[PDB]
Amino acid sequence: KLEITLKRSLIGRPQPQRKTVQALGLGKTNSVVVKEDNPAIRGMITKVSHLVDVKE
RNA sequence: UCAUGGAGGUAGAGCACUGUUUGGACUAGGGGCCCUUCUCGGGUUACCGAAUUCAGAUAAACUCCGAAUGCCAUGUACUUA
Ligand SMILES: [Mg+2]
Ligand SMILES: [Mg+2]
Repeated sequence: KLEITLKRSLIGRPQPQRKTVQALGLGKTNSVVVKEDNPAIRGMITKVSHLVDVKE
């Protein structure tokens, strides 16, 4: 598993990034999510790594 | 989002066509000095010169090529509304 925290804002960020975030299950900043380590999920990571911190 | 399959001819690159073009080889032909002379045909001139050909450049309306992305979808994948 891995822990996904939303540290940057979505304001000024394109809707693809926003939708990736909402699909990860994130809302407000400094919000935490715990997910599996599927490559599907790692793709959402690698599309929004600039907004996110990942822990395992 | 991941995987998979696809249309598509952009960026770039390239010259395989089309145009634009540089240098060289080489020339139909035009101009002159003429030899002549029914100026017929030659000596021919680097004074030009269609084209042809070798190498090298160029292209929104050129393409032998050709991505990233984006798009169409499929899935049981994994989240989410
Ligand atoms: Mg170009
Ligand atoms: Mg073009």
